[PDB]
Amino acid sequence: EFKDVFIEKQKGEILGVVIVESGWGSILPTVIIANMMHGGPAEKSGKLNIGDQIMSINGTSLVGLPLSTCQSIIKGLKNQSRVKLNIVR
Amino acid sequence: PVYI
Repeated sequence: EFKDVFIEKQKGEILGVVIVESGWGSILPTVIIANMMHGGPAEKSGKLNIGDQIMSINGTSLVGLPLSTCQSIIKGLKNQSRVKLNIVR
Repeated sequence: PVYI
């Protein structure tokens, strides 16, 4: 199920998550949260949990691009205070 | 595995 994730954190706290190519059934060509930093804003929030497929972050559509590209998308907003993601649990 |  789709769900708009909202991770309110501070700069210098990237997010704390690991993404990979969606090799699953491929419902949506995106990335998969294969890992998460149990302590950062990712685990603190709770809205984000391993086994979810992230489509777009703050507008940055990932549904289509490779893994390296997606990684760049997130690592780019390493100084964000609110991560608005649209993933599917 | 490089965390974002």
